[PDB]
Amino acid sequence: PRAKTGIVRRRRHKKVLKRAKGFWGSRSKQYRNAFQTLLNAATYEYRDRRNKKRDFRRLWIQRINAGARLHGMNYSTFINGLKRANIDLNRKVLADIAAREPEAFKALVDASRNARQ
Amino acid sequence: PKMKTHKMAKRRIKITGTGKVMAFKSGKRHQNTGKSGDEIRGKGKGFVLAKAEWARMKLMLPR
Amino acid sequence: HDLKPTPGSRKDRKRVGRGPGGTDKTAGRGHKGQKSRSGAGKGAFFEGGRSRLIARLPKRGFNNVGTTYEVVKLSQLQDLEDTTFDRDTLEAYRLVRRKNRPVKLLASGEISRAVTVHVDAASAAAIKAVEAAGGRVVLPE
RNA sequence: GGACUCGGUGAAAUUGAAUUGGCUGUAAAGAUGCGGCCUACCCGUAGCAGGACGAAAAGACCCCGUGGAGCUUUACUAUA
RNA sequence: AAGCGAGUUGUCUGGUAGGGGAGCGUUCAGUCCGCGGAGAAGCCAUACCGGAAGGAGUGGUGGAGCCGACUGAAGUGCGGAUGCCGGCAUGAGUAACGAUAAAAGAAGUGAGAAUCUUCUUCGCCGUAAGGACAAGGGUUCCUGGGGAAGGGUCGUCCGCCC
RNA sequence: GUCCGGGAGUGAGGCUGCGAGAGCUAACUUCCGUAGCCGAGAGGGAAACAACCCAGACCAUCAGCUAAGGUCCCUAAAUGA
RNA sequence: UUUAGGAGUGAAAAGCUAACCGAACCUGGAGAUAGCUAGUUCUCCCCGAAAUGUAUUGAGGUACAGCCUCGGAUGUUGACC
RNA sequence: GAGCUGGAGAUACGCUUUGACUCGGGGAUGUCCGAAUGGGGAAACCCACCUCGUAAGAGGUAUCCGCAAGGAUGGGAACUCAGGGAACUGAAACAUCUCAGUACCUGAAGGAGAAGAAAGAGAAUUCGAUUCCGUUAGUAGCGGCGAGCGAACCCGGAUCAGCCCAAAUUCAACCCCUCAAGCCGAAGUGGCUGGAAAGCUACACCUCAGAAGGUGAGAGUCCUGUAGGCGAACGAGCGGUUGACUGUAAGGUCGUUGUUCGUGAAACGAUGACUGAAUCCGCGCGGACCACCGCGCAAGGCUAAAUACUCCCAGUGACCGAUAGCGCAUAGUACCGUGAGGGAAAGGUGAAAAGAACCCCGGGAGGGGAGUGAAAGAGAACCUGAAACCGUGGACUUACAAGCAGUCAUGGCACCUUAUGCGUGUUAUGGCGUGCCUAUUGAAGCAUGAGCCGGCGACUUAGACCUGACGUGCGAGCUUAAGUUGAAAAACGGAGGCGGAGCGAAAGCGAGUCCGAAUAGGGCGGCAUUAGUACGUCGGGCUAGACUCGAAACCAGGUGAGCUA
Repeated sequence: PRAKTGIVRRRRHKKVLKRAKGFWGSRSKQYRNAFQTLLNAATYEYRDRRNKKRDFRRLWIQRINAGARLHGMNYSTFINGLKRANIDLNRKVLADIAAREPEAFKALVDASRNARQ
Repeated sequence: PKMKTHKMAKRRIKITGTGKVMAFKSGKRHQNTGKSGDEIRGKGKGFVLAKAEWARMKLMLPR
Repeated sequence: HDLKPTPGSRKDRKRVGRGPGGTDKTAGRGHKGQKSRSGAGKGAFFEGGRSRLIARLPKRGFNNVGTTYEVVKLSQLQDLEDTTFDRDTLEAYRLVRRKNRPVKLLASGEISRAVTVHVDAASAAAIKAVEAAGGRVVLPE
């Protein structure tokens, strides 16, 4: 029998206090605003590295929308121009790359523009 | 410690073995009995269905 | 010695099966409403069901005193090659030697062999077997 | 004589937590952290009550409770 | 010698009362060759692994032991039960120093002195807030002595304490 | 298609569709059954908001498309015919 | 200074017995028991609901059955067309 | 044994080696109260009256039974009864009832009293002295016929032993034998990091005796135990042969309590007023009575041994840890106070204090030097020493930006325990985004619980109470009580019940079965069949408050009424 856990229940509080990041006041060694703020850091934190696509989605729909309008451009009613080449398939990330060479739509304009008839 | 309720320790209590347990059918009997003629031939361990779980605390140790 | 091991004398021999389960302590794990606090669980004492109904109604049939119910000797492997160890005294292997309350007879029929018994019985069951197997008559009480 | 300058002492009832403005709306409709909009340089102390569904005992007015106590009546009934 | 699956298809749903099922570890006990003076156990922090819980790398500090695999036992584990005590609290430095029935000062002292002391002036009670007897407290009264603390400022005054 | 058993729950719900009952066919009032839904899971649409149009997931990728919803802006998407 | 507990006191209020007497306090009888209700502790892999009916001096009480998990099973009996 | 009498261990004072210092047992000065009792009578306090006597003051005063002295009554923590007697609860409430004869009161003695050798239990035409548990029987009965209480029939041992009202005990020699003071009791050391290391290493010795422990780092050769055995003066204590003694003189009716029996279909304990019969082949009952059997005879007790108890003296256990454990690891201090009656909180410096001379601010508390200290980040209110609150600075951002909080998101200052445009300590701001517990259909709520820290944190524990997964024992299966062994045991053990053919009210029947006038039917040995069972953790349940707690109300006893009267 017996146990006396008047010391073992220390590392417990700390094993989760790992997230003693820059919160507020002194929420790094609190003992209130820790094992609660942790329950606060216990939300979509789980899905805070996937759902984020929605956030960075709010990027290429301003650039891909109509950058160099000096051509024609439309994006939306133009995506049917993308998948109008031989083997389009791929899409984004290549938008992130589109941030480099501006000649990513020189001879890649009217090479899908009127690729209908 | 088991009391075995003697009352319903009478009636049907006997055990079978590896099939079905008995019961009691019980009609109405008593007075004005001038009709009926079937259950007249059907009275003793009239099986109920399966409600013989309650009765156990009635008896279950050296009958 | 003691470089890269851990034991030094078996006892560590596990087993090849189990036996216990998970157990419970009632009111546990820091959760669960579990069962109904209203009377049940604690004390209760009277059964965990309805009450004393459908017990009543029958007119009740007395006669339950010990009197006598007997058992049996099964009758099948005794009247064949069995010779002498089944008198009403030495036969005490399946509670036979226990006197007072009779043992009647109760046997089958046909019978292709014979034996001998300190009988002390004359039931009407083993009427199809009481001589075929063999062994006097002698009524006692 | 208390509310303001200064020396010392300063507790209790209570309480998750305040980057603690509002509308109109919405919500188990009485929302300030919600919606949509407008708006303030942040802080200290004096003073005031609309404010947190103000505080205290888990309404004791009531009902539910096969709760208790208390008094009376020829209530069933014990009883000097 | 205790049973285990890639190759693959549907299920692998999320789950409140529940079913089958794995563990992290502390205390008791087995075997202790043991692990620790370069000092482990007490504790403070560093991105290896783990189904989560947790097991890991090292110093720091600390002072004498401590846990291990196969194992069973034990009051085996919520911060959270308007709980209970122990301590820190904040209301916050504000309200308040008590019946609003005046006081100034010379001077003794010394650590500085406004409330002590030697004292001229003021005023409140004086059928009183006088003195003795009644109950009570028991150490009040003194020769006086020191602030740790108390007299809800404090003080070189007590009837604190000797 | 096919029963015996160790053990549940807690009996007091809501709404849209389906029709009546008490009813100025009034009431997330009340009774009923029948699909769903929330009591046991998140979203777009819906301003955000339990049953409504689409859709219920093994953890990780700033890879693709469908339905709703939108193609002027605050935060996506042709004021194209 | 006797009266006292289920009695006395009493100007009757149903006031008091020592700051609450609708019958003192304290040690003791049992924790009044409780279907009320607060709670009932570390971390989990696959499955899953009732406020419908019958019962009740019976109702947010409780019993059981359709309703969940598991052991065994049902050699053609499934539901759709 | 020769030295010093318990904590403010008390400096000093004083005594030694034919008895100071501590003490074993038989005694003694023994203050007020306790029975104490001269009187008063509110513990620490006041009076008469006789013996004594240099004028002072010394010997003592209270009730009961053989009565004329004396002997006894005191206070008691658990053991038997007796006068003894409710009660919350349950039956889901609810007067017979369960608690039960339990709380409490009062009487007795020994640490043993209580039943215990009889007008008896059983039942085949047997057996003797009480009780306990073992098994049965958890049967018969009881019974608002309800929960429920619950013998005898067969069993173990401690024990299987005699006599009491009218024709043994007392002092002692010897003693197997206990009781404290107490007697000896074993067997080698060096070097390091360091406090001498019992850790690294080295070899012998001690052995029927090698459990706990102290001396700075766990030691058999430093030591107390353990095996070997001893001890008187005083006495008990379990005593063995014997000396002073003499070891053989009432059933019954009516009303009811109990017993298992709530009392009625039943004798049996006994009482309220009535009957004192039988009187010996007469008499007490077999559960009322008839008939026959069985056994015992008015008339009074003793019986030690075990069963059940736990104030003290050694020793012993898979417990706690000084709010843990009894409240007490030197306190139930002070006290709460109207009264019996309720009470803390709190431990710890290292082996050892060596708890410390010497110049400073200061009234001093508190702080300097420096030894002490192996080690003084032990530190003269003292181990290590985590934390809400609380103490300061710094690398960075910030008042013009708005939501308790969030996570990511480009930037933004810092760093680079691996130039490797890669990260560590972070933020203006963006999507927006409402907490947890948890009795809730139901919210994110203002629905409630929450300032924090440290712990307590509950359906389990004994019970053949039962059913069931797995592993195993067996297929003809499995054991209680303790008697012998006895730091494990254990075989020996059929008391015994459960499984077992069944059905039937049962009787009894029968491998087949209740119906009656009986091939047609439900169950069964049966059966295209397990006939099993014991141990363990375990599904639910059970006998108990036994998931805990929160209620005003019912009771026994006891305490003041100085509060209002």
